[PDB]
Amino acid sequence: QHYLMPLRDNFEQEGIRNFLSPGSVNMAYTEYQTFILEKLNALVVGTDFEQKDTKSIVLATARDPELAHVFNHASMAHNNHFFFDHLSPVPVKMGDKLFYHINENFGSVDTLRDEMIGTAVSMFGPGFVWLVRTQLPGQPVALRVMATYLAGSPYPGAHWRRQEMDAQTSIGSSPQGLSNGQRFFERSAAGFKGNKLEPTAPGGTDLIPILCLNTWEYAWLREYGTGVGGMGGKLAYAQSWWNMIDWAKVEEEARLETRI
Amino acid sequence: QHYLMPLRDNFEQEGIRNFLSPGSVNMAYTEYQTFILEKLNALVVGTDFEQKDTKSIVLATARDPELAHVFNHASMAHNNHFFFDHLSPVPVKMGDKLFYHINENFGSVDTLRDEMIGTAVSMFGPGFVWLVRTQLPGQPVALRVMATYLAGSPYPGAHWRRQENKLEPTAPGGTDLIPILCLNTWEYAWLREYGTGVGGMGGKLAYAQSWWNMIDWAKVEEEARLETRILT
Amino acid sequence: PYPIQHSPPNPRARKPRNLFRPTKIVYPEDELRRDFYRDHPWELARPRMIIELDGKDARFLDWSKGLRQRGIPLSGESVVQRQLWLMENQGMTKQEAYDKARHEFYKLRQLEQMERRIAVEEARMVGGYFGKDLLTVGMELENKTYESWKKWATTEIARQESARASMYTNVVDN
Amino acid sequence: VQELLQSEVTSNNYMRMMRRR
Amino acid sequence: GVSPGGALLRTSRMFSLPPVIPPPPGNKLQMISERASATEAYPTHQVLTTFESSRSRGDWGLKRPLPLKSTTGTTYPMVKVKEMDSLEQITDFTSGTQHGLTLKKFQALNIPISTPSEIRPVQRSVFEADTDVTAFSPDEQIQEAEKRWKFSGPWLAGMTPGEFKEYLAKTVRPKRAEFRKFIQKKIAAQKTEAANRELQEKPESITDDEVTEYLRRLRNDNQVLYDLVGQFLDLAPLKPPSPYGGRGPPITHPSAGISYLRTAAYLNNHPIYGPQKSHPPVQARVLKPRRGNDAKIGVAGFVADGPLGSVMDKFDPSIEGGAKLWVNVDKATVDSTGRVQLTVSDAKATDVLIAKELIGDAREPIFGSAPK
Repeated sequence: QHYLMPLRDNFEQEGIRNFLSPGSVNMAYTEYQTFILEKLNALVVGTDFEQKDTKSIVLATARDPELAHVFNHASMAHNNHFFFDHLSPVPVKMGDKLFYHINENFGSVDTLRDEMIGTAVSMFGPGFVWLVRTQLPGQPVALRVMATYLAGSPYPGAHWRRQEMDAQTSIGSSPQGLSNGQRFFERSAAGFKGNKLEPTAPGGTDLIPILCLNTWEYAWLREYGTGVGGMGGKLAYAQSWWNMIDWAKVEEEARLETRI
Repeated sequence: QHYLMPLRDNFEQEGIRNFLSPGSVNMAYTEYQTFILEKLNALVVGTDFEQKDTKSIVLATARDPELAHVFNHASMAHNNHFFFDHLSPVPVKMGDKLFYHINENFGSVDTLRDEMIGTAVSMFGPGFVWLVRTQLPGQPVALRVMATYLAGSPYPGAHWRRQENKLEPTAPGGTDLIPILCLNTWEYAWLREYGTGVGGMGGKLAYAQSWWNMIDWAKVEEEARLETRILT
Repeated sequence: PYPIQHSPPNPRARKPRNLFRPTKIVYPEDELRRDFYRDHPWELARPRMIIELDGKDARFLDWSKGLRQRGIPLSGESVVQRQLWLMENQGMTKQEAYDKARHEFYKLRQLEQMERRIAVEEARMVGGYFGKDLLTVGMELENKTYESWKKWATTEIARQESARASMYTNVVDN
Repeated sequence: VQELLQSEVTSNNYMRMMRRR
Repeated sequence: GVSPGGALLRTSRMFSLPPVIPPPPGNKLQMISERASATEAYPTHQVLTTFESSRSRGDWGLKRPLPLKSTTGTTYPMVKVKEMDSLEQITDFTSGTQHGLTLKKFQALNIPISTPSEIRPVQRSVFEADTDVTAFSPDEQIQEAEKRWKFSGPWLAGMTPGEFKEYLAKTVRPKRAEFRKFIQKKIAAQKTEAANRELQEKPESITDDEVTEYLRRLRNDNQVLYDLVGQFLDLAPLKPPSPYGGRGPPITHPSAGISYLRTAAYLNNHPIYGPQKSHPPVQARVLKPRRGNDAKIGVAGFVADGPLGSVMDKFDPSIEGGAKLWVNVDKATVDSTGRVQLTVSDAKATDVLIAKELIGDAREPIFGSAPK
């Protein structure tokens, strides 16, 4: 069975100093992750996924429509832990190599900050904001921001459940509506028939999620409240989160090609 | 400028007896609704949507990427108020005229309870579980359970339509729905009071369970319009 | 040797045979399993794994809590064990305990079928596309098989009509 | 109109190969 | 007292395999094929599975590892074991996808099971405490007996003549003495209902002078007696003077385990168009056309008569893969024989195009391109 594993740096016992209270992280990870895993176990208690890790379940049950409910709990457990495995007790100084790559793709360090935070609030829904590393066959290593909805997965192997943008507020009769609508049907039609729209390198090495931001309401509506009048809320949660990003780890997992 | 509407029976000060606490309602409606409205006012000030009511904005600013923000706050502001509007202080009895129709669509009151609650716990996402009435071939008075996903306006006017009154009355394959009851599954309403729900104790399940005992079946019946056998 | 007697031997036999023959293993659940799986025949179509991982699955089965246990899936067996427990500890009858454990089984099976529908519909509202469902995949296979039958019927039909021509005597044409 | 019956002359033939009720 | 080795076997997974249930009862007085047998109405054996790590080795938790030629390659691993070890020192098994995947197909329709009612289509689910009950007590009346579905007595109309004689000479005859006591308990109330009001203005139930006094009075009214004889023999009601007693009681629970949903009174919210009117259509096959009367259609593995309404009229060898038409499943229920009878009704046109839109086969898209 899947059991809850401890956190990175003793957060369950003390919690981050200026980001999340010890009781908030208790309700965010210990009490919730255990709840998801409890539900996950019951779903794969007598299947082949009984001994498979979360990621293996995230990729195996991506396209199958009868196992969609299993993908949610699996990807939710992965995305949740992925978000806590990148924080640190004290802010870390961004690396020189990484600091130079960000400017080449976003102009400045803060330009990326306001983009991720802006995407979180603009999304207005439970999801995850990802900082993916996309590298095509002949293209250099380039970074970009990607947003995923309730239980979306950034990996290419799970493109069937990326859940990048909503359909209720992005598919209409306007010029942008028709375009978005066409892409929606083109994907469903291609995915069903088995045709792939965008070639992907073997091994899913195209996108490598480096950083994540859990915008789910159960993680911040207690520590930062609703946010009446602009004090606290979801906005302040995203801002404070930027201070605890383990930029050292973000650089290691980035694996940027030596170019300087 | 949309102002925070007061609740039915001073739920802000007292709150329901065995469903929610006064503090929970404060964060659920008094604080949250104010957050949505103010953010909605800054987007509709000095425009056609200035004094238009909530339901008119969601239907107008529907399914277009440029007006996604206004639609979100507008729909959430309406659905949220629509949730606390059907709650009663004490458990009210269900009318016989409504108790009869539920038995002809669902077969028992128990089945309805375990479909509405079942649909909520099996959501894995914050939405609204609606109980809409429509007209279907074979049964003029037809009650159905519908679910909305993070923005769903149960009204048909908030969906894509064809033209040729150019815009058609309903969407392709659509139905004409009068929303009667809704359940709010957003963590703002149940996370605090009922907690996470690990191990089965409390949680979203217990929240939906207690909600079933504090439904104002009196208003749930008048909005159904059981007198109009033919709805158009 | 005298093998273990898993059921009381016939006390009336005056000169019994098969004394050194192993006996059949019969438990009280065997009666209940047959009663349940006959009322729910399609419960057998649910694939169930009998391969054991470590054999310690019985160490965490406390049937006083409910049907949902650790390690084992929700199956007709969980209804039998839960039924047997109530029928022994709580002194319930075979029929009463059967109803109780049987009803708890339905409410759990209902939620599992409702998740599949709500999960797919929910995913598509946020731009989630899936692959071929089992319904479409099943029809495509029937097409490939039906075509093969059309060929066989076409070939056989030709043979039969040709046989008739040869069977009839057209030796002399006038 | 014989073209119709000619078509049914083959329909019954194929149906005779459906050795199953 | 049980040994430690025997306590593990009792809780073993292999020991949990249920006994092979009897096949779906067919007409005894009718011919049958000797060698060739097709798929049964409902499964009689348990479908087994393994991990994809062990299937590559043929390990299925059985006596011996199965051959890799006939158990590897397919997507869904399913196997049925008729005998764990036969006289040929082999595990006589067979693929289980015939029934294993038919359950997944049906459950993909999202339709509950309803109680059959003679021909206002009011549908009532099976899973209801009002009807779905097996336990009872002597205070049960005949009105409540119409709600049950599991009677211990047989159905008279269904039993063959020979079977009926054995029932009389093996179950009804030796129950004479016990039946007299049953009336004594009833007459104990016949005396005390004279005291219905003696207190507002039971006896010891042994009186041979009374049980004879009662039945002799019922020879003029045979109806009241039959109702009394059914209670003692647990016979499903036959005469109307309700729970679909025409064809007999179900030899299984009404759901049969195929699907545990209670109602289809929901509106699947389409992503773009919104809440739909009807349920998504399903493509069905055409077997045994009208022109051996009647039409059949294969709907998700099950065989149901065609809709009330062409491809169905005559067989056309020109169509590729056979005649396939879209249709909506309205109502599904289980027959007294154990079969799953689907009351299928032809579907609409626009819905079929709405379904093909997501699948991509829709030649003319309804979104954007559609000007009117």
